[PDB]
Amino acid sequence: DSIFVKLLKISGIILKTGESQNQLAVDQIAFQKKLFQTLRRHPSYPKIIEEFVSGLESYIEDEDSFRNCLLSCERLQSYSKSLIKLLLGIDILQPAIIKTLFEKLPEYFFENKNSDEINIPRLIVSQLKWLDRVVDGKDLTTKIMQLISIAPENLQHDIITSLPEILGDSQHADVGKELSDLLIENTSLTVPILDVLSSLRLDPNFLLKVRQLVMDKLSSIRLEDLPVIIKFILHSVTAMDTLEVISELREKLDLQHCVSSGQSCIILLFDVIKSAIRYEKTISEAWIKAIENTASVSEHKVFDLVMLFIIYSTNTQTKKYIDRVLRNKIRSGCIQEQ
Amino acid sequence: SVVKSFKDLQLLQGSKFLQNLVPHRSYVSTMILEVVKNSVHSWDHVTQGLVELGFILMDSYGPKKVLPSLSRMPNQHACKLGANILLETFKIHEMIRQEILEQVLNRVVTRASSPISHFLDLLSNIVMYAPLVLQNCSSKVTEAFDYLSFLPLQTVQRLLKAVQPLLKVSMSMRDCLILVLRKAMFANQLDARKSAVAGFLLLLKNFKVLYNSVANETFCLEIMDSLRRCLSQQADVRLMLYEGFYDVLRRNSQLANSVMQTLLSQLKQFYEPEPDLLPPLKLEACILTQGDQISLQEPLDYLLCCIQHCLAWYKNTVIPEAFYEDLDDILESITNRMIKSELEDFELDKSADFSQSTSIGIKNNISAFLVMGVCEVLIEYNFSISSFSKNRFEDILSLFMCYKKLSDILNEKAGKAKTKMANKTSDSLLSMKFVSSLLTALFRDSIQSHQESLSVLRSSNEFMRYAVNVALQKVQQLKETGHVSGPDGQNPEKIFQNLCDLTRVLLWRYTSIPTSVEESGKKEKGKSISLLCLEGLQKIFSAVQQFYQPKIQQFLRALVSVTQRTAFQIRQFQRSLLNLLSSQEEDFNSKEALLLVTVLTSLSKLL
Repeated sequence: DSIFVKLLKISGIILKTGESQNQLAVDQIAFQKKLFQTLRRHPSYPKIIEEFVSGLESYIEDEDSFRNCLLSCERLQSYSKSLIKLLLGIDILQPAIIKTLFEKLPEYFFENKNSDEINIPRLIVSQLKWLDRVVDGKDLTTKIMQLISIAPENLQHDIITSLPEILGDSQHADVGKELSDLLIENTSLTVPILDVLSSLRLDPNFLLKVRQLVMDKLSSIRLEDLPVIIKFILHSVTAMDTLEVISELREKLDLQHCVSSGQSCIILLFDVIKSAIRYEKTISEAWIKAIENTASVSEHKVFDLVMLFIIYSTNTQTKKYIDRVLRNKIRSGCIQEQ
Repeated sequence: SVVKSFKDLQLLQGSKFLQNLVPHRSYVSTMILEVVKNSVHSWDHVTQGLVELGFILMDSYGPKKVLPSLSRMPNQHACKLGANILLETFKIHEMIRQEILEQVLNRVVTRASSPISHFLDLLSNIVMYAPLVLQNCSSKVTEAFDYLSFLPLQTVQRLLKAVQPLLKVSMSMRDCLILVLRKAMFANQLDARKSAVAGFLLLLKNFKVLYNSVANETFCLEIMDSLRRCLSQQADVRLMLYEGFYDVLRRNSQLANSVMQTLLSQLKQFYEPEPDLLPPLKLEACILTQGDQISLQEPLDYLLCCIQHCLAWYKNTVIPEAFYEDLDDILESITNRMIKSELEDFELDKSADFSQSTSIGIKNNISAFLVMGVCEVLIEYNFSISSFSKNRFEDILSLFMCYKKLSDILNEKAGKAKTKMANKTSDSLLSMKFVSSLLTALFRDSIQSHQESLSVLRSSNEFMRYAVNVALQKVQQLKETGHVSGPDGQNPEKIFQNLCDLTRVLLWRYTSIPTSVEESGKKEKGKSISLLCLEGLQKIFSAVQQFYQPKIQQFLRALVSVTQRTAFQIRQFQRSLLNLLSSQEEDFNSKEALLLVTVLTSLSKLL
């Protein structure tokens, strides 16, 4: 009886009551153009949109109805998209459905895997990925920033990495700024933010600043995220900066704050560093230079010797060179038996 | 000790005089491969030096000369002993797996400038043998997925092909490659996006499943949406997508509409859907210029080719709904108007001389190649439509006459400069399947329902010589690289069947109709059809010895041991040479004789 269900029925989608998927009578483009010309030529042009979305929100109050609207439709006539993505394909509907998608998203913060083990808010943000047309880029950005601020930790971990799918190729600067400003506060979310910052289109001197910023706070990271961050740092070296970053890393990595609780994480970390030096030869040389040039500091750590034996056992050019260096550390009293 | 042995063995096999005298000695090759059998029990001391010998033989004797007998064949034979050592050592010694398979990878990833085919072969062999015994050494693979962005593309495709058998069985390794490809989808380098596209096409191409079986379908749809967005990037990524979409269809039928609309919408940016508008493709949008740097985007030719292949497959397979008829009538409108276009709709030959000095000549040259590709695709379409209608063959002739006018244009303009550009000898957009069928229908076919209609094609000699030229181009592509350019141009079995079919047809035209029927013109005596058929025969016989060595029985059976079949074929060829000789011709085409002794030199290695 609502305008929404009537227009969808004459458009050619059978609305299921909410267990199995919604059926399709026509094709996707046919339905989209059908509803477009239907809403175009219909009288009362600037109010049928608000009536449509009011009927929509009143319909998707129910969990099953909304869950089926989010899930992909069924071809009766061989398998296509969801009603929400098809509806967001139409530019004149887009921002209203965006708004009523984000207004009801704080309803599903604490809702997690009730019946079908389908986590809802990831299904909500699924329908914004790879949009053909974006109207309101700034508004969409500010809305996801409000959500990414206010969200639970798991939800903001999820949506933050699905950012590059969502945004076009314009509005990346302020997004980078807000995410880095989130990074200085929250250290639990270091791993996906860095993941993303290379996966946007940022200026390189923003990335180097965030890299310096995370190496500054490298001690304040939980143990599980540590090999991932070191993986990021080592994967993001050039030929020119390598020694400064490696030497910061040599001076800042301790193994007296993380020591089946700590041993597994250290195993993983050494696996990362082994696999870095194996697949990239300049990190070995960089790292012998970072220990050999430490002459004054008779604060040599454990990390210096375990690194010397790993670069010995792997790439086997270094052997004469680590014999020489390690001789010159024992005469000098710098490395000792304890 | 291993390179010397193979020198010695080549001397004996090349000469009977030494075979009579020397009684058959065991060679170092067989001894090493005996050592490896013996080593299973307890000899672990010995096995860590077999691996080092393996990789010394492969690292030292592997190719470089492609990036002679003595520099090649006792180095080719050492490098394949190396790989045999490491594969046999890898099968039975369960502890030098994560040291061979991390040392093969560390050579594949990191060198990438020097040729590393030999390691990819070994890595394919290692996987193919038992990916069941590589789920105990898997993390060494998924650490090389993180280096995948920075590799050249051919290495990525080869290395992704080679691990396919690991991707069949392991779902963790598939879901570890997806995260890397998705992350490199957006990365700022160019080659990372190509490697993502490649990986995504190969995951769509080889797999259905990537837990409810709705999310697999929506995931395929989302991948296809990311690739649909990649369609608006640069030219090469578009071209990769257009080649890939056919193989994506032919495996996963369910993605039919998601592909075809993806092309049709992409066609409609460059198509004008009104009759009596004479350039029926918008060629301006296909070239972009930003301050005198001038480059291509959207090759229309490959797009239409992908459309026509997918559409033909849609007709022949899917129907035995009211969408494909639209694209049919679009293509028919393009043919109908491309016929009654002439040369000033694309401003060709009169106003611009396609000069490689200015931006405008660049634009016009790209335009000309695009129109040439379109005409070739529409030749293949118009052939494919009907059971040999006269009117459609007149349209084929008219399209070919347009293409041939453009070719003689481009040849005269490559006559002022040189033919240094390999862009007209750049591939034809005819499938090899189609050229086989076309030459079978041109020469051999004598069914009266087709004769009246084919007689307009046969009467065009330039068409038939173009057709055999195209078959020669496909065999030269098979020789130079491993495989050919078009559809089904990467499955060796399809190239084998089409090689057999070309052999049959060209033999029938060589032997049945002689050479001394030349009533055309004296420029065609080094370009005659019975000569080009023999040239194609020479290339086929070379290529089938090289690449299809294990099939020469079932190559010849399509034309009792191999000796009798080869003897009968030699009887044909040597009879040909005999009547060529005793004719006592003073002009004496020595080219045909050279090719005849070349094919006989090729054949006599099978007796």
